[PDB]
Amino acid sequence: EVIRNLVKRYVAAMIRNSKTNEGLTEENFKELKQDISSFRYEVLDLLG
Amino acid sequence: LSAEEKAFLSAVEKGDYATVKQALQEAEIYYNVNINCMDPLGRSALLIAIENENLEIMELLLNHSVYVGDALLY
Repeated sequence: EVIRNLVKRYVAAMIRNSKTNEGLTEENFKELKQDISSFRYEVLDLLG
Repeated sequence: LSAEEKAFLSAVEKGDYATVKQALQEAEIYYNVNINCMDPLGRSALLIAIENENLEIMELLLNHSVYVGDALLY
């Protein structure tokens, strides 16, 4: 009953620390570039 | 978690204002999905709409009877 709580708030603290402490990289840049690119071709395909 | 509860918690974190609102209007008509449904790591739909800074899904949830408890700190 204690270990379940410690594991649960441990894993919550570690995903929190991965959100705060991970610096951005090139593949995260490619994800935004494909989101704007794919949304671009989708809007151009609806308006064409 | 149900598959429709995961469909609602995957409707949020994507930024939908249509399928989230349709799920919150189906929640009133039928008791199909509880709005206060957690992820496997805590994480209610309100907290998902807080980590992604979207105020429209926050107003859309807070217009409904979502459990707001201890979510202002997040």
